[PDB]
Amino acid sequence: ARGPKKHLKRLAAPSHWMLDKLSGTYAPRPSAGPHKLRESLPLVVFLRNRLKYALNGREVKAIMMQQHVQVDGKVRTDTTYPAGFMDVITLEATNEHFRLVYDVKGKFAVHRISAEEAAYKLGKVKKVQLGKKGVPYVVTHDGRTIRYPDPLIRANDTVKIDLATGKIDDFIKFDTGRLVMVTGGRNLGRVGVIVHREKHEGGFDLVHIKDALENTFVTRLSNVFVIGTEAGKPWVSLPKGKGIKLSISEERDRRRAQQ
Amino acid sequence: STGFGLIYQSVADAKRFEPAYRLVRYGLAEKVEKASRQQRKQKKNRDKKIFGTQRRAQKRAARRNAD
Amino acid sequence: GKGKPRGLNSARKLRVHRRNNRWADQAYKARLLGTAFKSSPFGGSSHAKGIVLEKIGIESKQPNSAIRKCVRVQLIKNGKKVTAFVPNDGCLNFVDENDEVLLAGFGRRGKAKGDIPGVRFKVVKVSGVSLLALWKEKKEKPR
Amino acid sequence: GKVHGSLARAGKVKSQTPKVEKQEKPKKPQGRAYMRLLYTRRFVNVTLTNGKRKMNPSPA
Amino acid sequence: PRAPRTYSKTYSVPKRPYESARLDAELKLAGEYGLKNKREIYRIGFQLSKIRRAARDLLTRDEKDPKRLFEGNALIRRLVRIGVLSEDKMKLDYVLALKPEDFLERRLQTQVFKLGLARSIHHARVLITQRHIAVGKQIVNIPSFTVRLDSQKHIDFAHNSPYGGGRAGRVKRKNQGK
RNA sequence: AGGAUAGUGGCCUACCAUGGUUUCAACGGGUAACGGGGAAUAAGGGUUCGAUUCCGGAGAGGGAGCCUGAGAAACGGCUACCACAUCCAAGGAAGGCAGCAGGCGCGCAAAUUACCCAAUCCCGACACGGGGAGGUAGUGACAAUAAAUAACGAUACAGGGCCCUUUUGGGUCUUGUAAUUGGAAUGAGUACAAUGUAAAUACCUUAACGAGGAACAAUUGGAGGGCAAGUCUGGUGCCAGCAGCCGCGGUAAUUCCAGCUCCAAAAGCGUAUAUUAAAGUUGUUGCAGUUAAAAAGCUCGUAGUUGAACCUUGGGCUUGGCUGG
Ligand SMILES: [Mg+2]
Ligand SMILES: [Mg+2]
Ligand SMILES: [Mg+2]
Ligand SMILES: [Mg+2]
Ligand SMILES: [Mg+2]
Ligand SMILES: [Mg+2]
Ligand SMILES: [Mg+2]
Ligand SMILES: [Mg+2]
Ligand SMILES: [Mg+2]
Ligand SMILES: [Mg+2]
Ligand SMILES: [Mg+2]
Ligand SMILES: [Mg+2]
Ligand SMILES: [Mg+2]
Ligand SMILES: [Mg+2]
Ligand SMILES: [Mg+2]
Ligand SMILES: [Mg+2]
Ligand SMILES: [Mg+2]
Ligand SMILES: [Mg+2]
Ligand SMILES: [Mg+2]
Ligand SMILES: [Mg+2]
Ligand SMILES: [Mg+2]
Ligand SMILES: [Mg+2]
Ligand SMILES: [Mg+2]
Ligand SMILES: [Mg+2]
Ligand SMILES: [Mg+2]
Ligand SMILES: [Mg+2]
Ligand SMILES: [Mg+2]
Ligand SMILES: [Mg+2]
Ligand SMILES: [Mg+2]
Ligand SMILES: [Mg+2]
Ligand SMILES: [Mg+2]
Ligand SMILES: [Mg+2]
Ligand SMILES: [Mg+2]
Ligand SMILES: [Mg+2]
Ligand SMILES: [Mg+2]
Ligand SMILES: [Mg+2]
Ligand SMILES: [Mg+2]
Ligand SMILES: [Mg+2]
Ligand SMILES: [Mg+2]
Ligand SMILES: [Mg+2]
Ligand SMILES: [Mg+2]
Ligand SMILES: [Mg+2]
Ligand SMILES: [Mg+2]
Ligand SMILES: [Mg+2]
Ligand SMILES: [Mg+2]
Ligand SMILES: [Mg+2]
Ligand SMILES: [Mg+2]
Ligand SMILES: [Mg+2]
Ligand SMILES: [Mg+2]
Ligand SMILES: [Mg+2]
Ligand SMILES: [Mg+2]
Ligand SMILES: [Mg+2]
Ligand SMILES: [Mg+2]
Ligand SMILES: [Mg+2]
Ligand SMILES: [Mg+2]
Repeated sequence: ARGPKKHLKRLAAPSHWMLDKLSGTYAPRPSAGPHKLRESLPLVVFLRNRLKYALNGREVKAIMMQQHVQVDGKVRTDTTYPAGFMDVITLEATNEHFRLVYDVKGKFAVHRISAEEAAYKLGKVKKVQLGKKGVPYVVTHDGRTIRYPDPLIRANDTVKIDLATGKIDDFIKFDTGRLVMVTGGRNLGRVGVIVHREKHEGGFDLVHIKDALENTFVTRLSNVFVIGTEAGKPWVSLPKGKGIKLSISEERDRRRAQQ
Repeated sequence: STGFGLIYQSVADAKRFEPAYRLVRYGLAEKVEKASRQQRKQKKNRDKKIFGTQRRAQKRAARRNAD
Repeated sequence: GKGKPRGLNSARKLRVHRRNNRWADQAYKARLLGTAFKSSPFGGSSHAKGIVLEKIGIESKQPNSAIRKCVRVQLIKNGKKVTAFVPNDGCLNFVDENDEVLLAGFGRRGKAKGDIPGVRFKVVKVSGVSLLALWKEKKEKPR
Repeated sequence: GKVHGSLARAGKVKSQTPKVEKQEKPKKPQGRAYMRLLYTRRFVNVTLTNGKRKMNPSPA
Repeated sequence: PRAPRTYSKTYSVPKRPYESARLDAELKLAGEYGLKNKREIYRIGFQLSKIRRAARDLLTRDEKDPKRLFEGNALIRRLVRIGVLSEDKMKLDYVLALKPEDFLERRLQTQVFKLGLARSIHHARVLITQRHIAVGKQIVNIPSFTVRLDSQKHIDFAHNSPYGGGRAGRVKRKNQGK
């Protein structure tokens, strides 16, 4: 079509943004960045639709041009910057630190974290290979390139990013029993431990995951993010609900008792 | 009635982070006076037919019309 | 065995046979042959404008005896000539030669109705004014 | 078939029908009121004739 | 362009236009509830016709089925909430037994007349249309407003109505002011 | 094997083989054919539609060829040809609304040459500029939602309802009639004003004004049957006309033209065309084939469809979750 698209129709935007139909014709097209278009969250949605700090798109640009917003310890002024999973958003004017972790309903939760936890991040290792001059490097899920990793680190593992120097503190090998959040598919946002990894050469490997309520579901390996060394030991604070999916009848019962 | 309200820490802060039309409502600013959109667009497209300074363009146009 | 195949793998024979046999439905033939597009004076449209050629009058069918008062109209869109009935007591006097009339079908969907032979259309408007409005003196003919 | 005929008699009956003006009668109620009028006329003051019920009895 | 806005029809006409049994039943039913036209009867029949269809689908499912339990109880609760269904008939078999008079009982027009604020049902509609009746602290001028059980006790004259402690109306002010 | 391409590849060249598709329908033709998400109708199974709010594709009068660039065979870029077509001082020069609005033409068929970047977003060197993208209003009975056109009394007069009662005569409370009588209530409209908005309009609130024939006056179709509602009155007299169909009209026409009355739906109602159900009249569910339409004159026969029965059963032992009670 003669070139890259630059617009996003409101109806064609990702459903987890939870945008309304009648507010306009178009939706914010996420910029190119560390995270994929379908799996990202532009900062205009976060500051206006989620936090409701800004009343409109003019105000979110005013906020970021005064250098208030930091992502992963660096000031960002791109209103459509594609923030994604495990990214840290810092607003020192409001003294708030956020981490983008999926909630069990499939959306990006408003998950506040402590300043101590905001000093690092996790990244899923996509590939390990040799660069120029024979220097090995690791590519994380957010496009980071870390040189000289621990030689035991392999793909599908999770590394702990120092997030100020970009180096690797330590890692978690991908194996049975590791704590996992699902980052894709209809089981998105659920948290459980690996029960069984089913290999299919030339196809898609499948992972069997057990919920804390001993509910079992299957999802693709590309949707698997290792977040802990064992059950009940996540390396970051989990959002409210702890990633356990309840049926609608259970949710209705819980809502009846709460109110 | 139900509405929306903003209170700034100072008048200086308010004048910086407010839309122009609200300041005109409160008398803190004067409505900027500009020509209509048709006139601004027609003038922009008229200037597109001139390469260089307007003084050079009209002097050269004047020379052609020996009148 | 009811004279038709019943095997689980005989869908092609069943699909073709039904496809072949819907051609016996004359309603189906007209939809796919496009007979309204090709043969109908209106070309498949509900209405059509035209110019009045002459006031003539058609003798009714037995056992009735009357003069059905029609006009000869040449359609603007394709130049074809059709006969159009002028309904109501005395509405022929509202229609003059070389007037612009809006036509519509008689409602029998291409067949003649009643004792009127060979007429499948009726006059709706003349000179851009509804014939019903003229008949009930709601409006006057622009002339 | 054979098609022709004199056009002189067009509008004969309607032209010679004697014009009669409408009596300036009271307006009928509109909307909800008209449904109220019809309901009573058919279920409250029944005008039946020992099993012979007519909406528009001609005078006879 | 902008996303389309959804809309749908809220009624359906009968298949046979002329039938004395249906015409007489409707007029008898319209006269009882002071309805403006037959469309207000078609509307109740339309939404009741689709309530039965929903109930039939759940009744074909096995008992203790998750969809039947969740949506069946919610539909019953909703019908109980507006007072159409009695508290002792929450079985989804009495739902099929519902009748249009159950729905017409819960209209604002029916309750105003049945609460004694009006002499007749036709007085109720004009009181509602003329901004005299308020539910809670909100003026409601829609006769078809379906009264909930908890809203039933709060039907009274508007606080600014001539009949409910407000000022005198337009006509009275013209006479007593001369 | 090479060339070319960003790259695979008969994509092209040289040389060499004779292969490739097809009754399981190739190839060709038509399409009143852009595909899909979807739309109408729908017991089930289905039938019809999808130019059109989103996605993908294609095009910018018709072809073809290119420059720049990461990205275009771009057309609000260029080059050339074809058809239209503009100015000209006659030497020359300049075009592309299937962008917004608008005009002509075409037609049964579709709105303003309006305001603005305030919202939604996009672009740029960018907190600032630009955006007929987009939003606002105008026209707008495309469709859709709710919903006015009156309500309540008082007297009169009638009947029922009861009661004082044997009926009689009344007391009296529920209906119907009132050119037969009131005082209340309100928004359609208008309007100070505030709200609304970028600014307005409108909406929403709301002073004052704003309803008796409440002329602030509901219409569209019908009244033989189908099909609900006239054997009323006048006119015509196989004429005029009505009539989807059956039928009506020749001197009291239940059908025409009218008046009265009545019926149906109502801010909507009628007409034409298409389509869906009704249609078990396309039938897989689920038609028919002696005589209503319909077994090839008779055998053979390829593809197609369809093809007899039969191979670990029974028994025993423990074993968890559920569900009467
Ligand atoms: Mg990246
Ligand atoms: Mg980053
Ligand atoms: Mg300039
Ligand atoms: Mg310039
Ligand atoms: Mg058909
Ligand atoms: Mg001829
Ligand atoms: Mg015309
Ligand atoms: Mg009836
Ligand atoms: Mg090669
Ligand atoms: Mg190649
Ligand atoms: Mg199609
Ligand atoms: Mg086409
Ligand atoms: Mg489509
Ligand atoms: Mg389409
Ligand atoms: Mg077309
Ligand atoms: Mg459309
Ligand atoms: Mg498109
Ligand atoms: Mg063109
Ligand atoms: Mg460029
Ligand atoms: Mg193109
Ligand atoms: Mg373009
Ligand atoms: Mg081009
Ligand atoms: Mg253009
Ligand atoms: Mg245009
Ligand atoms: Mg139109
Ligand atoms: Mg126009
Ligand atoms: Mg803008
Ligand atoms: Mg526009
Ligand atoms: Mg608007
Ligand atoms: Mg009116
Ligand atoms: Mg007004
Ligand atoms: Mg006004
Ligand atoms: Mg203002
Ligand atoms: Mg009428
Ligand atoms: Mg009839
Ligand atoms: Mg009848
Ligand atoms: Mg009779
Ligand atoms: Mg019929
Ligand atoms: Mg006579
Ligand atoms: Mg007579
Ligand atoms: Mg007569
Ligand atoms: Mg009769
Ligand atoms: Mg008739
Ligand atoms: Mg008549
Ligand atoms: Mg009605
Ligand atoms: Mg069917
Ligand atoms: Mg059926
Ligand atoms: Mg049949
Ligand atoms: Mg048959
Ligand atoms: Mg048969
Ligand atoms: Mg048959
Ligand atoms: Mg025979
Ligand atoms: Mg034989
Ligand atoms: Mg023969
Ligand atoms: Mg076998």
